[PDB]
Amino acid sequence: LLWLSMDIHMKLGGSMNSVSKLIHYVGWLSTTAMRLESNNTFLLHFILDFYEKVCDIYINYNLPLVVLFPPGIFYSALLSLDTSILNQLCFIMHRYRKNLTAAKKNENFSSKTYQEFNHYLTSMVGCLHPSFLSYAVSFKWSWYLDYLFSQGLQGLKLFIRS
Amino acid sequence: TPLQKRLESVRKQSSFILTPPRRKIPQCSQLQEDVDPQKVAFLLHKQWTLYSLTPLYKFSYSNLKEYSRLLNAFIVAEKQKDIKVIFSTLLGMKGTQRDPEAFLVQIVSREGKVLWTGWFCCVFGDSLLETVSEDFTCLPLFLANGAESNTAIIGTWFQKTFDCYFSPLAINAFNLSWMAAMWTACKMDHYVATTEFLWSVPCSPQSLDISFAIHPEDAKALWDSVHKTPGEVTQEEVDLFMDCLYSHFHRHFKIHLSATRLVRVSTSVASAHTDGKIKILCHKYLIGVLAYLTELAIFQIE
Amino acid sequence: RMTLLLRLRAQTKQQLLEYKSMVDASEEKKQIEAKIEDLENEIEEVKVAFEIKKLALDRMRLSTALKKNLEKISRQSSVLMDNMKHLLELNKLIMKSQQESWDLEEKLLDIRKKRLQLKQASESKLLEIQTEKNKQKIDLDSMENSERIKIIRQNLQMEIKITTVIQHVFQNLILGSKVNWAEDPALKEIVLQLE
Amino acid sequence: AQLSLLIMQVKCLTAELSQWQKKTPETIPLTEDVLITLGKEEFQKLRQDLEMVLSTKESKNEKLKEDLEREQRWLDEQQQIMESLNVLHSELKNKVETFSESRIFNEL
Amino acid sequence: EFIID
Amino acid sequence: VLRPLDKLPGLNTATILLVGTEDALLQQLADSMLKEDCASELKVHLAKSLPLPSSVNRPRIDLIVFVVNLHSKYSLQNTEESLRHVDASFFLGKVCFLATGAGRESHCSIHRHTVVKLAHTYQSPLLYCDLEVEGFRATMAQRLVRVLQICAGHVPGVSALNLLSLLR
Repeated sequence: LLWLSMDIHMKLGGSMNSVSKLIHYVGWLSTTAMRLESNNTFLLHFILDFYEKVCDIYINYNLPLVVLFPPGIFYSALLSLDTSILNQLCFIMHRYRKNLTAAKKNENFSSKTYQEFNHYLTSMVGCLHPSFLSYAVSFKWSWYLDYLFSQGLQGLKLFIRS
Repeated sequence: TPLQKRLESVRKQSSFILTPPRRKIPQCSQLQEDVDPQKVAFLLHKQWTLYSLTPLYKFSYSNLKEYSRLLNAFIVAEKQKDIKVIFSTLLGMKGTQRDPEAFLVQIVSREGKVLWTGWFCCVFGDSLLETVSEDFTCLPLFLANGAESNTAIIGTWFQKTFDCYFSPLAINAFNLSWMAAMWTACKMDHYVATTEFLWSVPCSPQSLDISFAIHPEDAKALWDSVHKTPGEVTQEEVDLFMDCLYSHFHRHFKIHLSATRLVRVSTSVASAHTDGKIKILCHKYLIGVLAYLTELAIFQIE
Repeated sequence: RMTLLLRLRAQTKQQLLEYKSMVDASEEKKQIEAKIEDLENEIEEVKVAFEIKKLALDRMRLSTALKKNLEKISRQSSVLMDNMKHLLELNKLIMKSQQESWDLEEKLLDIRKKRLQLKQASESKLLEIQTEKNKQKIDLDSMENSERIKIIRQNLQMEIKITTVIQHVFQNLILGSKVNWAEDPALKEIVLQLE
Repeated sequence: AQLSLLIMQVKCLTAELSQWQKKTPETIPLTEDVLITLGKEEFQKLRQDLEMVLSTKESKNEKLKEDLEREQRWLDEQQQIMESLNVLHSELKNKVETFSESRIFNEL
Repeated sequence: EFIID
Repeated sequence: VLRPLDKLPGLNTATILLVGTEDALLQQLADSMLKEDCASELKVHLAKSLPLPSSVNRPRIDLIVFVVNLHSKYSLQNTEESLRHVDASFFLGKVCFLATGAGRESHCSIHRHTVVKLAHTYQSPLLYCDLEVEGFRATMAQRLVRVLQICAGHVPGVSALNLLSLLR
């Protein structure tokens, strides 16, 4: 992506499809990796570390390549059991919101990506949970949100601010 | 064009598209243009330690004397850590007219006691020719006969002054069996030496070797049994020659030569080893034997 | 013995699936370029088929594990709650190690983009400087005409070689004799001879 | 065997797609246990991974700060050879390019 | 050899 | 002729079957396959030629790894002489092609393209390694177990059929 941002700076479509295919192939690697390892949270952390740099493509690298999760990764991070990967997924969703809104400005990335992203959005925003259950046991909806937010829930706060 | 072409070449080679090559039988090579008969005949029955040499950067076949002086002053310098070095172009050891002309490097000691006579050649090596820039004179092959101490010092001088590097060429038993098959497939007459294949069984405590030293005519009539397509040798034909060896050795000794590995293939055309000390060049088919050797050194380079 | 039993159940839920897939394949009774395209079509429609399967298994399992763990708040001291307090301590140490990673990585990306911009820009500038050196090379070819540059160049080479001899017989004649070398204003500007 | 195995793969993958579509999530048997032995085992496994994923996100942060310092140093050295290369191009432009062969021989 | 030499 | 599903599986048993002419490397690879304490009862089977003399009570072979010693053409020609005793339902997921001796590249009587052509014309994974060194066995033997838990069905998400779709 560094060398493709300069390919926009230095004056596409066939190189575009290559980073998109790399993301889709890693998303194929990382959706069966959780099958071999039974959705191992240590592995899911690195998987979303990859997509931590996939959401922030348009805003960061100027490439119109906002590419979403495979369903098996987003839903297994939403239905995960530790808050440290849940809020990472929530932050990645917020960055996907930001990048899709930015891609709507300067302008497939327009129809199917927005459809699948709204699919992910309605699934998560309606679901927004045992990890949060554990956090609540550690403990008025706004008070609970503030307690979560003060306890390092940064990605959740960023996505809730949407 | 100049670098990305080598990238594509490497990509294709690593891709491993089907490579049983219908290589042509080595053709009787009339000694082309000006090949010094004394010099060429001097290089024939001499055991060359094979090396794969990367292209010589900023090399020129005009500045022979000053390179000879720099290397001679460095050879005797490593003795400080009686010797003459004569760079000698060969003028005819090239496959295509665009190949870099082969040049020798001889450590001559009072009289012409040639101690080392190292040799660089690029014959039918137009697969690395079209991938280097103009500043590189690509000579994939390096042929040193002298002691390994002098070879591993002139190699250092060449690395220092040309940024060219010497990986020791090792002919695997696959290429060894290949060159064994095509060198009995030649149209040669008055066979110099028996067609010997030196095997080496993979025993852990012991190091047994086998010398399947066929009569050169009997290995030709045996090859004609496995030769069906003319002009070209197939990997099926090469493997059938090797399998006729295997099933005629196991028929007697009941040990599977296919379970072993080739280490040397002596032939009336050219003897060939595995560990590097490979090229004995008995017959003057050497423009094809060296063609195989350069196309194998190109493989190690690229 | 129950966790091992669950491992058995998960293994035989899948070995049965293998058996049934083979049975159906044997129940069933060309374009090799597309025989892998309608084969890759399977592992994209199988993938959707047993991807939603896992996202429903995880959903219906985490729902129970939420309801099952919802009975631990009403439970007594449950030292696993003390363990989950350490889990809460572990979480903040990660998501505050991610807050930094959301700023350190952003600064690193900005620095890398700046560096790549100044790398391609430097390659452009250095290529311009090198082609300007090539433009100086035809100025060198303006010297290779050799009608009067060659003769004076050869005179320079054949007269400095006399000026690098008499000079070096001053470093060896203001040395060997009773020189009194630098205690003299005259030889002082002639000693310290410029190269 | 390539074609006869591609055909077998297609035949078996069609059966697998027909079987996965048949597979309703079988949570109706579940586990007669109160599932605490499973929930608090997954929570324990989290503590055995969050202890280790914190140990790798701390290493990532360490190699991120070290690489940030190294990249800042490299960017400083890149800016220096940026300004230096630009001023060298500007200077050598119409400094040594304004060299005549006759003026060159006059300097000789 | 077939035990010929 | 061996079949993948003629026998019922065990309970936690994942029984691989290494097929190679040299049995010293096969024994070393089997020792490395059980050196780690995995969660599956690995009953490794060794062999030289897949004909495999007909002995009943043999477990449901969940994997066959054709260890093809690239140093020796016998280990190949016997492998193709053992590939004609395999099911077309066995090559889908439960067949791997180990290529030992490769990487040394100076003893290889077989070009590594010939073994990749062999393993691609049977549409099965080809896993390269070097069985003579332990440092490359213990990291490759743990690859033959994680493949074995896939084909035996021990990972409850991935079939043997799903495996070659991942290793294609």
